[PDB]
Amino acid sequence: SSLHYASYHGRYLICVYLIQLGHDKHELIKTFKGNTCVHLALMKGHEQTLHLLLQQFPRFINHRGENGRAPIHIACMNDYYQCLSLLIGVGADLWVMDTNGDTPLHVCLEYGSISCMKMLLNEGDNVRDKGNWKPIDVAQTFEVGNIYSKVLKEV
Amino acid sequence: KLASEKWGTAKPEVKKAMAPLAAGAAWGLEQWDEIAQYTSVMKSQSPDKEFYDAILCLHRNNFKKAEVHIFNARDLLVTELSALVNESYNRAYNVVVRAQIIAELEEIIKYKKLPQNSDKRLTMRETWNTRLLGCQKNIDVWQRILRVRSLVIKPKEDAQVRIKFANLCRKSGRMALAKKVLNTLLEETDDPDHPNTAKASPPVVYAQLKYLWATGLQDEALKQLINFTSRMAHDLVEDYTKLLARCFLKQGEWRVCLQPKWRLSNPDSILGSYLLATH
Amino acid sequence: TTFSTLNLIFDKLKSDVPQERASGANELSTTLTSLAREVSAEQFQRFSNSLNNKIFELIHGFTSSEKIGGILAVDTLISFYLSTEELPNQTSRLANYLRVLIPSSDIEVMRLAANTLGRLTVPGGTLTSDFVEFEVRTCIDWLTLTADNNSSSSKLEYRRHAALLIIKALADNSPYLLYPYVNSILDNIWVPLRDAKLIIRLDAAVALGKCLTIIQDRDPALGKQWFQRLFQGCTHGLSLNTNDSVHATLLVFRELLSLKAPYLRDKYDDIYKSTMKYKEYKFDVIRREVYAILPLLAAFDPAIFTKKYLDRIMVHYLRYLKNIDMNAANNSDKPFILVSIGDIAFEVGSSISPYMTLILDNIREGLRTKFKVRKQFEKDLFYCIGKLACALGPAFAKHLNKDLLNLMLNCPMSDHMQETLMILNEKIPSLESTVNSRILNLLSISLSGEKFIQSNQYDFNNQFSIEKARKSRNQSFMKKTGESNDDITDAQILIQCFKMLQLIHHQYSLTEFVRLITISYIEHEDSSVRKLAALTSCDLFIKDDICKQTSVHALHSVSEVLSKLLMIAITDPVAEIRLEILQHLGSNFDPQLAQPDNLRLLFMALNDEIFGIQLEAIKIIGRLSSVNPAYVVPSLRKTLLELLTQLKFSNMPKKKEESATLLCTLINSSDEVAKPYIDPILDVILPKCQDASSAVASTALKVLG
Repeated sequence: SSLHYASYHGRYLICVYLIQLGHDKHELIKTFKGNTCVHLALMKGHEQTLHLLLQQFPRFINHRGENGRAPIHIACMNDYYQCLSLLIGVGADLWVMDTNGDTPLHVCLEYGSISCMKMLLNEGDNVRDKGNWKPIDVAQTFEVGNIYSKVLKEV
Repeated sequence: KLASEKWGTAKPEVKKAMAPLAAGAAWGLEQWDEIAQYTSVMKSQSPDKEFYDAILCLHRNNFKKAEVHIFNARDLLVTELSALVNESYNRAYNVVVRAQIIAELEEIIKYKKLPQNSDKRLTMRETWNTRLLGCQKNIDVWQRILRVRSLVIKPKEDAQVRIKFANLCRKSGRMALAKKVLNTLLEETDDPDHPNTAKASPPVVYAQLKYLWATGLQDEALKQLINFTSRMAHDLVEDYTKLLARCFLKQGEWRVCLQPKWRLSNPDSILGSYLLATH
Repeated sequence: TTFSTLNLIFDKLKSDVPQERASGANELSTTLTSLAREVSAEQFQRFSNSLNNKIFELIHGFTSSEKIGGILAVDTLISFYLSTEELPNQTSRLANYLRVLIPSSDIEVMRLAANTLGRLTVPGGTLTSDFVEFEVRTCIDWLTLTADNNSSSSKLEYRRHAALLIIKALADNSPYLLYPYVNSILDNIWVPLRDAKLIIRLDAAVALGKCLTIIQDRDPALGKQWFQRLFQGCTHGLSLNTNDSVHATLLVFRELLSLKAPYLRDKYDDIYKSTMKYKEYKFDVIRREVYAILPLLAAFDPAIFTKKYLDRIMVHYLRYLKNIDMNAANNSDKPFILVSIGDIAFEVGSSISPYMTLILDNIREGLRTKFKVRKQFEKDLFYCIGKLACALGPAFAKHLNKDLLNLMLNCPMSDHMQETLMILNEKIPSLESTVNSRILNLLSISLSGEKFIQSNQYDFNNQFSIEKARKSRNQSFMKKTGESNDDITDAQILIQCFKMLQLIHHQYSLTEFVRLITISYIEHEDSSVRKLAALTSCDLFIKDDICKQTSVHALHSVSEVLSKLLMIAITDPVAEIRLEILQHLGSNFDPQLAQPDNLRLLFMALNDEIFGIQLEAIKIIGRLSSVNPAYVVPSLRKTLLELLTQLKFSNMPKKKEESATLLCTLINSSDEVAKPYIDPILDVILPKCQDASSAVASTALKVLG
């Protein structure tokens, strides 16, 4: 607006701009979809914008939106750059789940993104959906096997 | 600090003994953030946590977190009083009407969401804050503006709606003056303070000065009225009310310093010093 | 005019099939006195409801057009005309309407004896008016009367359901009012137990266990009623099944055990080990459904599989051809199945074997080739059985579909798309919700650039009238959410299609474009292909008067592009202006013009005169205030929609032309109804915008006051 606009040029001196304007950190208007700081930037991808955003905006907890997926499932929604190493340089707690209860592994395996168990096994069955579906049953439920065979590798 | 004791008590029942404390620590303790775990280790069910469910529309963006607590509230409160609730009829006027001041305040922090930006918006809000002055002016200004003056910004919004309310505190007992002027002699802005930065408000300074016979200090006052007849009396917007709390302190500061003196010879040069006080 | 030249045009038939001249000229004769049973001075409807209504006791019609005006007569004297429930609606709906009812022509029993159903007007004086004058017609009508009167069965049966919506929703308005709930059920259940209507006797004993358990009593009163459940369950021993037609008597007990009753847990086990014979035994079309409805709420797990096996021991063995009125009778929703659907309702998917819906999965790629000589595709119970579930992952649940995808496509069929979208949801692999959506049926497929203009590219098989392939093709294009597809390939295969596929003719499809094109698009940011073309496209709503009704459809695009507005309106702007004197022309529909887009108008600020083109219509009203009686019908509503816009106009007082219009809006604060008070609010939203009502403190205060 007059600040959530440059979130959509993610630019990171347009964001060092609307500093002198300093709107609230994680946009002051969070968009009603909970497109917050990165929940807007990660839903649109922009790391250069998820580095000056941990720097600005690292705030409290964060949240549900009202999507029910905090931003660490909207980051997979635009596969945010280095958000595997960023949600790790932020304590993103790891659970965290989409609208089922499943953590967004038991979202990205119903994807079968081989990626989105590639950054995923790099995090480290045991995620379950609304009705207790193991990641393992929501990848045998999509036959999504490039994640089921990277859920054998994890047993 | 009780938070771990405040739970260490509960357990169903003592969750009603977490009520009057933390429903006031939920907003009470600066941050709304104790409503998180509070609203669901206490009521979703009471009228109290149904009004308090709304505020996370304020503190986010999703209006439904206020919403059916217009209509909840418009019922939670025709209800609570319908039968004998009158204006001078004492058991109105002040709880049922603070529990109605719940209701016609749904539409009101929703205008600092709805209208934007530069508009009558401050002047309307001024207004929402003169028109609040109403139905009269006192006590419990704070279960109310404790949560209401969370209207996008605190004494930096209007220290003159306060510390006139810290003239309500000043004038009330120092649990109502001191704790206030423990974070309202913080201003919220301004070292112990600078003899120029607190040049911010001679009025915070008169919130500090009436306070300095609470703080007993005569000779620092008297130092400060001496700092108000040498260095704002040299300073010949805030510069027009100055003579209205500045000769007013060559009387009511000069007053209970003249206390051993008072007769014939003891106001001699303290004749003015008296001269300006009024003439 | 003397609503009596439009209440005689319904009285008498004034053709072969009115009721359509009875819902226009009691729906253009009752919403025109505007008033209630409070017009007596209605004896101008209401004696031409007592003259209607004798020309509704004599003819009734032999099509029910003095019966559906009979039900649009007395549905315009129960609720509309308000003081109705005991003076001239218990006098003249038992003097209309019981006088019409000894006899019944064509189903007067559901027209005027089951109107004597939905009056809901006094459940004890409807228990000595309508239960002491309906237990004299139900009772010399349980048996017929004068054999004409041969429809008093009819007028058994829809009168006996119907004072059992009055032992339901009046004597539920008293859920203890005792009909004799046990004793006259023995009659009723023996004296339309014959072969009359055997399917309407049931609903009054589906009323009187579901109105005896509303009388909860289900332990000492549906156990005084368990012989006459154990005379109805013996009625097979007791009446064989060729004597007094036992079919829908063997469909009430078995239908209220499954409900309640303290007997279904004692009858599984009792009158399943009766009708697992009687379903398999004659094959009956009423002994599919003497079975059907007992195992359908016997399902709990105790009600053994000896519940699941016999509706699989009628599936396999009594030929699939058993849908038997005869051995082939139209390839359909096989009638077991039309039992085991509320039975598999009622069970999770991946638990039965999934070879209990694969014996059915060969009889439906058998059935996929079956109706090829019939409908040419039925699949409606394959979908109520497919709720069940989806199982397996997609081990079967990757194939239990490429087959059903080839089901509703080849010959001429659609409407299965209205059931195949709900399971298209519950799936965690979206997978064919994305595959069915690149079919799109005819010619229209993805991948595009030149050659969209045919839309006569038709599929043959059982060739087409291209009108059934009108609303059977636009039903893929109607279910959609604006998921994905391209502007060139959706908007330009569909700027090709939707412009002509609306005209000819009506809105069949256009209820998808303007909807799923501001659901699908804008943004849409520079397409100058889609600026001065979304202009081409917006200027089919100039004559949205192709029909002056479906102009409500641009009134719903006018209570729809209220968003897409400004950034398709600063390079309008003279053809808007024209689309403006279109709000200024029409919305013609809702009395006369400006209303549905009232606020849609006043966005177009930072523009023109919008202040003044609206200032002149403001005064142009003022002088209509109407009340100036010069409004004779609608200006009151334009003044006041007027006004209602001026609330939303929120801008300028033209001070000297706000106080002067306010100098009528306080004369108007006198006379009539709920009108002139909407009229100060609608001003006072833009308070008098000074910081006080100059002088209107008091002149509000005695209007307040």
